[PDB]
Amino acid sequence: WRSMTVVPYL
Amino acid sequence: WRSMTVVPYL
Amino acid sequence: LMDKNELVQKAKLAEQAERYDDMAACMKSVTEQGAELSNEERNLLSVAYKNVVGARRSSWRVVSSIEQKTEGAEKKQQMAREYREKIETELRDICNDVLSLLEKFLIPNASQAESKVFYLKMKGDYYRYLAEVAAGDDKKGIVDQSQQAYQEAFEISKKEMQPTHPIRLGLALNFSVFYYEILNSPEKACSLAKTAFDEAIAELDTLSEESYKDSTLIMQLLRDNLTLWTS
Amino acid sequence: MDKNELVQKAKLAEQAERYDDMAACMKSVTEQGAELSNEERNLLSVAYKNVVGARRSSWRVVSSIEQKTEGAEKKQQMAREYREKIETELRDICNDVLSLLEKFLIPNASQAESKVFYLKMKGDYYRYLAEVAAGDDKKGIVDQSQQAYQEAFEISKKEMQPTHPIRLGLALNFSVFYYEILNSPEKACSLAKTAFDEAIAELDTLSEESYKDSTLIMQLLRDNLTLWTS
Repeated sequence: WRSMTVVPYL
Repeated sequence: WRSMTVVPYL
Repeated sequence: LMDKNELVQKAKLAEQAERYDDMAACMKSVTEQGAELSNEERNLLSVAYKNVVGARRSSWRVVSSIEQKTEGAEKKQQMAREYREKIETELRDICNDVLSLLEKFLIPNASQAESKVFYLKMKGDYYRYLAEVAAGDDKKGIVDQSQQAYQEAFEISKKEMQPTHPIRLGLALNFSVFYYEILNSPEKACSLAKTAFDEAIAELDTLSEESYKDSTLIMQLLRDNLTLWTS
Repeated sequence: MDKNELVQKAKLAEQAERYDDMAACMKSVTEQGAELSNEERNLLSVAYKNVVGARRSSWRVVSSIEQKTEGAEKKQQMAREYREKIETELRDICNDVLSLLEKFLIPNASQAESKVFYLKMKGDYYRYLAEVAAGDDKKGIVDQSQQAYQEAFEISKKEMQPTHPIRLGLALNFSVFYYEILNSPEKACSLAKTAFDEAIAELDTLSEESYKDSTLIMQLLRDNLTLWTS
């Protein structure tokens, strides 16, 4: 299991 | 669902 | 990039990176070498082109169903049509790519019978893929070409193989699907799947320590397409 | 072409999961100069991150094989050259995106929601380059990712509420930058933990369209927290 990241998704 | 198929990986 | 064993090393690695266009390009270069392929080199070339074409197949089903659900909206449907046409030439060029390997290299070498059946079911498959997409003028011939590939492999397989060989039950499964999904004959499709199945349980003495998992898997998909087709 | 049709085609490529097509559309809309919608924003994010994220996943698999292969010279020289091909593809994707942001996206970002969003994107795509950079060029790529994050961070602490999905997105990604690129778990967890607790302190300020997106990020904040402290 890795570090999790996003991109808001509006 | 749908019809199943294989190129059977052996 | 002329070393045969090195191209099989690259393809085996492209597969782990899930780069199936890269992996297809290696195993096509391996095949064109006149060769006659190992049974692992056959497997790598199957998964490659299966994943390559299978992606275009999945996109095609998504855009083709949007274009049908778009009846009445002139500009969304003209756009879904133009994208479906774009995807279909990609699918078509992949399939003509594979069927050119099978006629010039794979079917023509083929010492054994295990391999001959494998590559002529593969010919039947990739003409089916073309029939899944063919319309009008050229469809009739594209369906006939897939059925003559399947029927040759079906006859060789009844003769030279046990009813449990994953290659003979894999042909039955795909052949039954051709009858159901391409020729619209569901009764033959289920007679073929059920016969392959009942012939395989009948002679479960002939299961291998190596293949019992893989043929038991296909026997379940025979009876799952069966259960699906009867509702 | 024209903007209203390219977003329709790109929106079609997305459902067809052909993300290279969807990305080429959203680069053409961007290269028209005008600032992008809040819907045109999401599409160009989704496109390239799917495009780049594939190269990222391939790279990690091939780089882990190249390390496990020590001792067989011909098997390792073979894994090395493919990794470079894969990462060269990755480098061109990131330079493609960061050139859109410096010439079109950041300068025409009118408001603060966009200025923060597009500068977090800059930090991300420099971090993607830092994930892979070696030689003597890592040092410069890393601080430029941090100067993008830290600028966007300051505008966000100033101009946005602790629940805004774009401000919690910057905390989550910056917190990850500190952990996986700067080997500073303590700034990384202090930053994520504060972002989390300041956002719960004010659940009054969740909107009807963003509470789904804001609570999701808050959950990934405390998973990066729970992962990082065990």
